[PDB]
Amino acid sequence: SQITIQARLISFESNRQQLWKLMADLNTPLINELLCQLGQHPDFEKWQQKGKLPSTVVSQLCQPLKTDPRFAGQPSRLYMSAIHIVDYIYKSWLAIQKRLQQQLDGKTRWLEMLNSDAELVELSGDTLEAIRVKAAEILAIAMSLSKTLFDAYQETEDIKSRSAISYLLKNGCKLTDKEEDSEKFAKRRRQVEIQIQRLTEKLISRMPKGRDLTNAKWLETLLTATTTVAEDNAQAKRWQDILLTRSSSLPFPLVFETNEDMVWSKNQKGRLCVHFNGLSDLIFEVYCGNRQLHWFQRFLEDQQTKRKSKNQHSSGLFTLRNGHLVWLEGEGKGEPWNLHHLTLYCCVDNRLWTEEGTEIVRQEKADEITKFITNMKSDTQQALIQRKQSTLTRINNSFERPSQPLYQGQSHILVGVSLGLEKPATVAVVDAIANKVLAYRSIKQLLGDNYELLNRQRRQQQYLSHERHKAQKNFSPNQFGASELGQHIDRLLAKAIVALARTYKAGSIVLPKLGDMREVVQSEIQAIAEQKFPGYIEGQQKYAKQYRVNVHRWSYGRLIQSIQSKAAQTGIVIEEGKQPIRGSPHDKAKELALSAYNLRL
Amino acid sequence: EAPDVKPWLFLIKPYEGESLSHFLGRFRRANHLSASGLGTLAGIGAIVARWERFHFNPRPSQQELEAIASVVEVDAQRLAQMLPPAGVGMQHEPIRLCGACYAESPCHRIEWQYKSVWKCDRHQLKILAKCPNCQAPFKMPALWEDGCCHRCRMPFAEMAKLQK
Amino acid sequence: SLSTEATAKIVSEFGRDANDTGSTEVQVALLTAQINHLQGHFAEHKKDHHSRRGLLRMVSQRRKLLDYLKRKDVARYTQLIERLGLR
RNA sequence: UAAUAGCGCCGCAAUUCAUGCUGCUUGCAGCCUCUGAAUUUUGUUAAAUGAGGGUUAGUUUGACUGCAGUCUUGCUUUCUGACCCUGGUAGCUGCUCACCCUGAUGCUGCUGUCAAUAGACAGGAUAGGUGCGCUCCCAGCAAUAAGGGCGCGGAUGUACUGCUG
Repeated sequence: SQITIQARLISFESNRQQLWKLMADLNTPLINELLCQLGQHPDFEKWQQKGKLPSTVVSQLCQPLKTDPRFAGQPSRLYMSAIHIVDYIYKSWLAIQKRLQQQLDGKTRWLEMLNSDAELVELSGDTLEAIRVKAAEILAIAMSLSKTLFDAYQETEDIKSRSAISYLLKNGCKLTDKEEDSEKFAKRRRQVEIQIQRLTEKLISRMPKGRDLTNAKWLETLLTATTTVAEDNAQAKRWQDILLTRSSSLPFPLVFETNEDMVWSKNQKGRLCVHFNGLSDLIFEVYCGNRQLHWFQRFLEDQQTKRKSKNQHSSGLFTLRNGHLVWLEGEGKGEPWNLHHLTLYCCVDNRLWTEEGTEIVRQEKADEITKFITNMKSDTQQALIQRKQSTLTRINNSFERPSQPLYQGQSHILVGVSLGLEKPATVAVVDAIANKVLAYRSIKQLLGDNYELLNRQRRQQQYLSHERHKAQKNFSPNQFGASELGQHIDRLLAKAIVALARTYKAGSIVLPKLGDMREVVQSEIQAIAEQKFPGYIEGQQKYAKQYRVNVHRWSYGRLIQSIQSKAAQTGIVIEEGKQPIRGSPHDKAKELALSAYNLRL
Repeated sequence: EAPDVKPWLFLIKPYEGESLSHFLGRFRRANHLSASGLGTLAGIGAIVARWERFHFNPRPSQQELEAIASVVEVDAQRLAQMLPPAGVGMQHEPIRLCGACYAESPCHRIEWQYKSVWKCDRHQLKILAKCPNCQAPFKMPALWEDGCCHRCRMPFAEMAKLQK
Repeated sequence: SLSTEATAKIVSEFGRDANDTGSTEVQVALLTAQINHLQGHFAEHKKDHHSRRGLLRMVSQRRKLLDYLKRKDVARYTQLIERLGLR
């Protein structure tokens, strides 16, 4: 449901320079607190096993750095901004590593289990029919089927008769009469081996790196490498890998996770202003287009409404949720605080705009806070509970807000969206009780006046990829791409799909479980290419470059998110299902929506 | 049909220290094979055309040496003795020659490519890296068909007289 | 790259005889002269990513010539390092 | 002079139905006047796409209250228009070249005038090849993909853009 809106902040030099000095000084403990966990911390491998960072460890590394002679000059809210960012960096990175470990194990089981029909006969000492009969018994026992079959293979080895469970699993949890081609099986088993290899090469990932603005390592390495002689090829390359590294020009943003830690006001000139907790001397002026101003007026109205009411209304329902203050990169020459541009990005929960939507968040938080209190049931724990009980009483006192009746769709009408390489979207609207398609759309309809933009995107990707190649050979800085055009097209389709869902009173939009299509294609094309260029690895990589590149450029996750966002701002439910391997783009969309309807029970 | 004969090739016996590039080169002259033909016959594909150049960037694996062993009738453990021992760094750019010993055994010895070798100990002579008369660099050891310089046609055995 | 006069000046001072156009001591002295002038420009114009390619080549060539001379003759190597102010 | 072919786009001609057009049988009959999918074809002052590099806190897409009245901000991006340029000297620095053959995701390609030297002057995004483009093709160059040939000095213990500038 959340959105991010933005404004540039304007203020005389002295204020934009003082804030830069604090952020160039804050950017440094953002690096020292990563090193205190990157190498220093002894427990680190226990966290990699669990997949989660302990909720207090970054604060317990930061608390003694608050008096460090290098870091002591900063407000209490700038240290909380440091702790926030470093908590989120590792809390992300450990959760990336854990899912890769789980996938590597979850396929290492399968590479042991995947056997040819002849190997099942040898391993059982029995006929492939005896295996078909035992596979039929195993389905009869089972009737989460796939999970149950993996459990029944883990447990219950049963004199190697679990070989018949592997016969079900390779056949997609079904009986098969046909006996398979050993060349097709060799390609299949090779795809699994390639996926195991690539997962290990990925799982061996780099630790998080901080934004070192100082150039000190680079300058020290330059004067070392030019005046001294390396003792090894490894040392001479270690200096090369440092000297090639581009250094960062921007400090990490400030994060203000409490909405009240931004204070709003109106300037004499009638313009809006803002100030931050701990920087309450530095008034900043808001500059934003009238297409976004209504939120910045709402910020000040939410604040005035609470202050006019003796704090009896809660910022648990303030339209602003959190702010990220960032320096966007400028152009040309000048001091960093005169060259770059302070920009304030406000997280906003869009459903807090209206009274009917605010009531949803009131019920959502009142249920979550009630449960939290009953789960707690300490010293400072007594004050945490008083804060939660006080939020739970105050949240019932309403802000005066715009009214708009909630959208309601028909529980039987669904929009199916089918994504692919040639057709980025294609739509079928199904009445699932009639089994009747109400409408279909192809791309030429689904963004209408804008259909020239798909042809533009394909021209621009091809044109600009060649210009980047020509530019790199000359060391030109000019490096451009179609990324913002692809982002616009994915947003045009997201608006049109939801406008169509509203038009037909659909209860939900259905999006495919595409999953990791990029890695799957990369292993399929490699298992095949190894059969056509054996030993010539450069020829294996050249085999289907344009197909592999087009799959790595395929924006399916960004279109899926663009539709999710616009659907949830409108109130339409999102649902999911398996996308058919065969059929036209329309048939894919039709069967996808009907499948998601069948999954209701 | 065949007169009751087991399938065969012109097998060759390896010399006391020749390089895998040189041995494969002899094998594909004893039998008339191309480098990609020998790789195809072994079932390892284009791999052989690296090994003849000493392009061991990914090293010869146990499974690839066993595939060649089934063609050349030398076991994988005797094929491994024609490659550098574990951690002995070789260089494949300058092909190098003793020439004094090439009269005692006409072969390219693997040891002349080691980064640690600068003189032949049997003869106490500096190793060559180009033809002593015309300064031409030697062909890859698989191509040592004539046993002489390819530009000025001076026998490798006569380069014994022109070194150190 | 060096002026004509500057090359002639460097080869005449590191060359062991009037015949040295390019012994290992002359070749390392010309790479050393280049690297010093290039570090004074590349530390100032930090954006000049075409000159970092030139520096990293030119330093790596010097190291190969020094490793060759170290094994060939340690006395020539020791004297060369002194005369070029290297460590 | 040349650019025949291949590949990607753009419509134009058809053919087959529908997500469309007439009926009531709310699912059939009927056709292509539209709006759209699929295949095939085509390059006819047909039609439609059409990347030489740059320029505005630009305009419209906005909020609230019963389609009328108030308030309005200059953020981040995609197009369509329009206009401008096709650059100037003052240092620093990378790469490339003895000389040849093959010729690469190599460079170059507009109009007019003077020279017919390789370059100036004046116009200009129509700018080599086709309806429009390419790593394709044609023409010239090719040392600055790569491989091979190979001359004379230094060095020659594996280093040698290290020399011929």
